Amino acid sequence: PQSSQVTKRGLTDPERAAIIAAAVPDHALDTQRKYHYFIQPRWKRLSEYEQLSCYAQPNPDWIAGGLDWGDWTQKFHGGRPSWGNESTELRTTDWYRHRDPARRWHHPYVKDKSEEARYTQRFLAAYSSEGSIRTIDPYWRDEILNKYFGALLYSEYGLFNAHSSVGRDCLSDTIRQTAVFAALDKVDNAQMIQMERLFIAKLVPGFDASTDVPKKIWTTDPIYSGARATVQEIWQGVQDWNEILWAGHAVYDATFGQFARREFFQRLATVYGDTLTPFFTAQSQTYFQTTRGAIDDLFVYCLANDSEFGAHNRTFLNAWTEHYLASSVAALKDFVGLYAKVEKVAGATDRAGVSEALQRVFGDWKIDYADKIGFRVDVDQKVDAVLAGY
Amino acid sequence: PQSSQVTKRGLTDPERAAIIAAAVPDHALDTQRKYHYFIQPRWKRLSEYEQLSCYAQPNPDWIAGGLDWGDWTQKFHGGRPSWGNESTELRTTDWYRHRDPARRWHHPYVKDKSEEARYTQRFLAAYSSEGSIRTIDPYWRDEILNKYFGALLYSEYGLFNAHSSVGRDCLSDTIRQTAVFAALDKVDNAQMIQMERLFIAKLVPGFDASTDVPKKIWTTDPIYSGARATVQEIWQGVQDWNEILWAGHAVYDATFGQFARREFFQRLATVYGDTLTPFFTAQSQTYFQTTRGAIDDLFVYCLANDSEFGAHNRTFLNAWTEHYLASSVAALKDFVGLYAKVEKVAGATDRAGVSEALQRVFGDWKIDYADKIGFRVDVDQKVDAVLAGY
Amino acid sequence: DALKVNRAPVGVEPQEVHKWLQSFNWDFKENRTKYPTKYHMANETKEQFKVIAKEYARMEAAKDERQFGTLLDGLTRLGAGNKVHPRWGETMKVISNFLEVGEYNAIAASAMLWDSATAAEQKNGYLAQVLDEIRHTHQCAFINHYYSKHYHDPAGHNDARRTRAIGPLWKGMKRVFADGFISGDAVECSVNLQLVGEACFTNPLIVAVTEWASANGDEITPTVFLSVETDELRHMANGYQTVVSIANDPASAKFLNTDLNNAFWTQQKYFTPVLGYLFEYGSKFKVEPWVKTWNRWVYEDWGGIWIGRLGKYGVESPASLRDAKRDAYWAHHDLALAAYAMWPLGFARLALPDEEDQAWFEANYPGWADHYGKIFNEWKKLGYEDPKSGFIPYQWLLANGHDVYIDRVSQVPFIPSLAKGTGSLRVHEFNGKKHSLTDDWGERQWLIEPERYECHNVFEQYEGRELSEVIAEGHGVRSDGKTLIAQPHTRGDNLWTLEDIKRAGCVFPDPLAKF
Amino acid sequence: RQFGTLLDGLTRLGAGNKVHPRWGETMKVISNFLEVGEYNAIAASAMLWDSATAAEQKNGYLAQVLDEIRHTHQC
Amino acid sequence: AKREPIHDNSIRTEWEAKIAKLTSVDQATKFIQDFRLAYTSPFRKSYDIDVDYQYIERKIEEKLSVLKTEKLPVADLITKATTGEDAAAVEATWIAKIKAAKSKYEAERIHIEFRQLYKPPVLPVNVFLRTDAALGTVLMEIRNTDYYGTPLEGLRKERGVKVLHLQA
Amino acid sequence: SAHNAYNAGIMQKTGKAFADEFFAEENQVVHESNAVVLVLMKSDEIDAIIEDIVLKGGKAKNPSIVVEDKAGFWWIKADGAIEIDAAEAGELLGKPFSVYDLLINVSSTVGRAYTLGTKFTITSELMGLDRALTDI
Amino acid sequence: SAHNAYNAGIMQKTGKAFADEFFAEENQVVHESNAVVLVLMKSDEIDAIIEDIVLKGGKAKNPSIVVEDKAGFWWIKADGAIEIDAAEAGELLGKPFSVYDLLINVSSTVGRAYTLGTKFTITSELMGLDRALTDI
Ligand SMILES: [Fe+2]
Ligand SMILES: [Fe+2]
Ligand SMILES: [Fe+2]
Repeated sequence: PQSSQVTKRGLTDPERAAIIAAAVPDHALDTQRKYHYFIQPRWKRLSEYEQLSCYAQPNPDWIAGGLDWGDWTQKFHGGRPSWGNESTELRTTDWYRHRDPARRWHHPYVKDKSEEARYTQRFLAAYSSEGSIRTIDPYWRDEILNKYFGALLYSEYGLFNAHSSVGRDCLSDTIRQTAVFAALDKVDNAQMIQMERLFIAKLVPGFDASTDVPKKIWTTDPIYSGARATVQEIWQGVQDWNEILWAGHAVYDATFGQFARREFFQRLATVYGDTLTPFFTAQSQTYFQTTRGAIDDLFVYCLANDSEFGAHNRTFLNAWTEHYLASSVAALKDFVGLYAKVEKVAGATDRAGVSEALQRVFGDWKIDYADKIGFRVDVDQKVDAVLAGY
Repeated sequence: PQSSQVTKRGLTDPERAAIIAAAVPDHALDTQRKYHYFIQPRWKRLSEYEQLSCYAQPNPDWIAGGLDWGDWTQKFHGGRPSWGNESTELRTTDWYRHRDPARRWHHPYVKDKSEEARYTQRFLAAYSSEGSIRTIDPYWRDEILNKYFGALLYSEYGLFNAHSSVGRDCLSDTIRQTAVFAALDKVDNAQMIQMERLFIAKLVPGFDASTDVPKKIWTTDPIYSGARATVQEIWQGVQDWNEILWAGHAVYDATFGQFARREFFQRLATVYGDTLTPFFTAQSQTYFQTTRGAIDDLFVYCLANDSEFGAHNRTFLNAWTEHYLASSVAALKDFVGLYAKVEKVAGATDRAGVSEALQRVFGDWKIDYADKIGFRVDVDQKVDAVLAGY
Repeated sequence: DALKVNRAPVGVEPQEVHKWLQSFNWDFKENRTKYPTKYHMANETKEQFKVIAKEYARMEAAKDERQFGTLLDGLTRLGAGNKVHPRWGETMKVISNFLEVGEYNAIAASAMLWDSATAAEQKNGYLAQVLDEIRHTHQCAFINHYYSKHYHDPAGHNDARRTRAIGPLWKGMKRVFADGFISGDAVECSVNLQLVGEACFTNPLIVAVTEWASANGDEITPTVFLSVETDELRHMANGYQTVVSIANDPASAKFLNTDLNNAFWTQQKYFTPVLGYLFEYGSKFKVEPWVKTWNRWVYEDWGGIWIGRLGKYGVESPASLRDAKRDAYWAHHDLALAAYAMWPLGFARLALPDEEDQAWFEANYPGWADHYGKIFNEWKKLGYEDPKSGFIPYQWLLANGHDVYIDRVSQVPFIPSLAKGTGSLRVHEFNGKKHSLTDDWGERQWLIEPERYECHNVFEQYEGRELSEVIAEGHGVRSDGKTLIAQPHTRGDNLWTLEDIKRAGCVFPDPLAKF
Repeated sequence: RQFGTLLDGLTRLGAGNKVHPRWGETMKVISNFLEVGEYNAIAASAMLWDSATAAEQKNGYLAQVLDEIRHTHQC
Repeated sequence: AKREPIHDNSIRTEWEAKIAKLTSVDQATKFIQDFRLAYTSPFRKSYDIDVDYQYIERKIEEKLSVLKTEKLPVADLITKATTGEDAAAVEATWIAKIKAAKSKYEAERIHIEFRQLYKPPVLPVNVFLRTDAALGTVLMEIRNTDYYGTPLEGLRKERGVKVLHLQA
Repeated sequence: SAHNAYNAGIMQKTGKAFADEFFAEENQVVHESNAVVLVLMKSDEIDAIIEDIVLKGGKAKNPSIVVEDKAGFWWIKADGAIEIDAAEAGELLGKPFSVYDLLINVSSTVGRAYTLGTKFTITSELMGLDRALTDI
Repeated sequence: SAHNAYNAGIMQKTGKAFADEFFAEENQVVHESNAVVLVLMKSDEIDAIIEDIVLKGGKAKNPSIVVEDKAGFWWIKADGAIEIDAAEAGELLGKPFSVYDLLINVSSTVGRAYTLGTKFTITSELMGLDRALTDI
């Protein structure tokens, strides 16, 4: 047998089941069956996403929105509290207000990413069997893709690491979830770029998928000099967790990131016969729009219109924007020099094409972000600032 | 209460559970727990795919491989049997030999396709939010994509319908599964082309996603004249279910289909700034390679080397190939006239580029199919036959 | 332009694509079904469930994840696989593997109907069924696969795709749920498969059985069979759409009520006695009298809601219904006599009704005790369960003039000297061959259509051979190669071996030699 | 697998009301009290992800951050 | 009679020896047609090898099919019956016979005989199935017309069975 | 009301009484029924739909609905039609729920059943014959 | 052998006898153990791995393995290390099975546990301190 008793299951053992049934009352003891019925719904009825997420964070009433009371039981040496209002400049009447519009609690998030994980492997086995890499311009492949697309993973990796202090410091559950999911997608993006490089190393003998040259380019190529400075600043220069989120996603990634991923590497993949890279940028770009929806809700919809702190919050948001936009514009001015290394294709990599791509990125940013926070911006002036490096 | 007794569950009701436990023996009555242990495994050990699939078809011993005996209980008027050797010219010592190399029983098949289904919707919401369609050449979009890519769904739809009689007539379980899964992927391809057209109709006002012009082009444009004739022949001209499978996937779809999907619409999407269509051809091309693996196993690995009927089977396979290859070559000669309607891009849509794309399709087909069945083919002669219509 | 666009998040829902499906077919003169049929399916028919390939997979995979989670996680952790009453765990050897061939052949039948239809939507309705019937083949297999791993008697759960070939009950299953599905007019096959088999009989077979399963400790079958039937209802719609598609065809008024009565009798001939036998004799705890289940699902609800409502369009109440109703009351008790008498040919272990089963039978089928019960109690007294008794009841039936015949058409056994169900023996010689037919509807089918009904029966194949040799050749033994899979009791000791059967000296006769 | 067992199998079995009252009450405390542990461990692991310099060690902590979200929702 | 085992017996071993001695498409075509006329359908001449004929028939088909690919030009395999006739001409001929049928008993005999004579490998598969489908369509339309008109007693006489027993 | 119960009519009789009505000559032909039968597999989602949709607003608009517990499934019989709006069930469940998610646990239909938009309808009507089917 | 049982040593004593050894002064400091503890959630896959891998070739190479039934999980204690090759479990199960699929039902580890290739190792060794970790 075995050394310890083999426990009888109350659900199926006749004796214990009979005992339990005699103890269970014949009527319910309350009729309220909606888990955490008191959460204020953002939509028509309570969603499971809100039910499982909202008020998990045990904030007391001296952190806007908290339902608990009293001081923390244990704080830092010196008195820094577990969570506190000293974590950020922004203020609100309720830190629990934020709602991811895609309503992601953990299960739908990994469920979706698991589909992409498995499908990506199926796509890679078929693409290798198609021999579709044969039609890829070898120069784009070996010089722009391997070196300069590879170096962009470091930008994604830095954006990912910027969330470490965010994940510790931020002040509510839905915000934390939004932040952590954004962080994983970013490190996913970097791993996916390395995955593409490793794939090509299997199809092209002598193709070096090592990160050595990409890392060297990231750290010492002037094309990435400004991007690296911003990311190092956003990551390690500040700890206001709202500043990091706003600067990282709403300014830097929304301007430099969107141009680099979509206007350069994705767009020029479909001018140089690259049928592989757009499979990967489809994912990063999908991740960017899902992340944008939650960032928008937190900063644009909520904090910038908080009934008591909106104008207060826009003062900081407008200040952050002027500084990080100026950094991202410099990052783009460094970056457009990459166009000196690619074949001039009319309306694409000539001055006219790069000008209209920047008009897309900066115009979209104005509509998505700047106009809704009251940040005044001359799109044209920013386009010509960047082309100064063309 | 209710009109009928509420049945007590033997698993949880104390009385019935106690009764059942008194009747269950204290020892196993046999030790063989491997479901259908007698199936011959194709790989190191029995796979679940084989366990759930193999010998579901109740063939008697007078259909090669069957384990049952006797005549069918009910046959057609006149005596046609439920299943019979009169269904195909090919012969084998065992119709159960075939194995899908991807080991798809129903669950993994819909599991994979469900990932693509959900992810596709997520990709489409983000692409619409990216405004990435802005960079699509409007002429490629409105004239080649809407009209000529749309007309290709009819080729996929006909290939799908060719499987109707295959699904009824073919002679074993793993073959039936392979055939039915191939059929659904084909109708999936046609629905996915219509889905792309419907998507663009949402982003481009005045873009007509109706199938009217595509159907008109399919049925009366000389560019699709030869393709339509082959598909109508493969679908409704024959009933030998092996002929349909071999002709449909191994000749027509492997030559005309591969050129149309990958060398034209996918490849030229990445010369005219189309970031949307390669998301859809990624799926069709993935479906083609998964399907090819099972077709290969059935015809190339098995039937062409059947210990008693290989040479017999290659005689029919070689005859089918000469006829349907001649039809597919005509289909491609009609089709390359489409290049008169697109912008001449060196090494892509000039005579040199189309020549080398055909060298890819026909060369790959020689290595994938022709060489392994003993079908002698001059690739060059087939390339110049097709370019005759350029 | 290259700067202006609407950037609102949009997708494309499944029903948006499905709207364009009808336009996927195009006209050419060769575009016509390859299969013989008296009907013409209207090109304008629409389908009730708007399903495209992508959404098909999403819907079915979500069913699977939940089903396989319950099975592979929860019920396994609970040890559910061995908490089934032995009689019912044995019954599921038959139910799930026999249903498996129905699922499998319905793949081919639905593909034939997909071929028959001209409307792209109707094709799509049949196409979805083709995929579903693959799903269900694997689901039936998974049940026996699961039982093989976790139930105390894996034998027969683990090898039924070949051990079913030994016995006579399998032959009748092949008629209703294999050949009846795929050999005939597409429309006849469809009424067999969808309008009758699915819309009528899968309710008792697949839905109603789950309550019997649960009553007997089996929560594996409900988890799976209930998921099976979620696809089954879309097949019911397929069958209805068949009728819809031939409703304006003058041939329908010529032919439909004949095909329909033929299919209804075909299906009921086997399922009425066999399901009743499996439900009432293959269980310990019984839910309700089988004739009551039949009445609820077959007579009143299917007959009223499907057949009766279709009377507006020329569909008649089946002429064979009166005879079917007598079978609902008595034919499963008749079959039990044959099933228990010929137990060594099966692949499941059986249990004679115990004293409280018998009181149940008599209460709900007054007269059961004086006819069937006396026979079972006599067989018990003669050593039915005892391997050293040398007693096999098939020889007792022969010694007492209670011969067993096999209907040339339905393959269902018949004991005319004992049967209380519908039928009477007709023996015809034709071209030097004798044929036993058992009822007016089947005899007419054979007389009009002899070349459809040439099925070899078990007496023809086994004539003169000794019981144990047929069972050994069919691999109807456990892994020791000597102990029978089949047993006349559900206990864990005193199992019959090949030597125990051989001692009874049972040799197969030619039942038609006396004529 | 977990949600299949819960939302399909155990619900069909009526398992939710076959718990002894004392234990069904105890789970009010155990699962909600553990919930705060899961929640705060999200923040703790992010702090450790910050502390580490090795990309692999960061990754080890990062995986825990996501897991502790999973467990909050599970509780 | 006392039957031999099901799948391996002396009847099948005996017929496989005869099948091995076939050496020409002409010899095998007449052999398969003779066998099918003799041992298949309810109008077969002999039920003696009832439990074995379908497997033996499969073995004859295999031999004829292999001889076909060994001995006949490729164009022959697609367009001609092994009797030498044009496959399309065979098709047209037997469809015309069945539509000229007066009774269900004439039509039933034409269809069964068509399969006895021209079942693959004698006729090319595609031509065969297309014809068999067309014949079947006609045979059903006749048979299913007033299916319940003739009473059983009548049908028994029309069929020509010897009634050996009718239970009371 | 009670005419739609599982054990309605002849199903209450036992023994000789049941047989006499079963074999009554008026009961040897089918009798047209206006009813529909719906079978729902038990599951968390379904159990909520049963109590908060079918047995509240469902029975309010169709008082003929009978719902019976069949251990593993819910047996539902009603006159005329039964409608289940998946959009309403989604709001009840607090999670995305299309008509195709509803169908995950819809186990059987004795009647004409069809999907239109977010709605699942089972109806006694002869859809496609007396009333045409539509697109969205 | 029996020193790795759940109820080994002091766990067999009851009442005052247990307390006396529990409070014995030699038992107020931890005692180094070479053992490892592995907890596997019960599931179809796991139950097959337990009987055909752990209790056959596992206990053949490590006779110190004790496996105990804890209703919902398997409690496993062994000296030194326990290895489970996911490639071997995949062949046993007849279905794709990576080391990450194995981890679906690996519920706990008292010891140093790590994934290398297809193999899952739980070991008493101080991985990273006494023996370095590697890549594939
Ligand atoms: Fe089915
Ligand atoms: Fe079905
Ligand atoms: Fe945790």
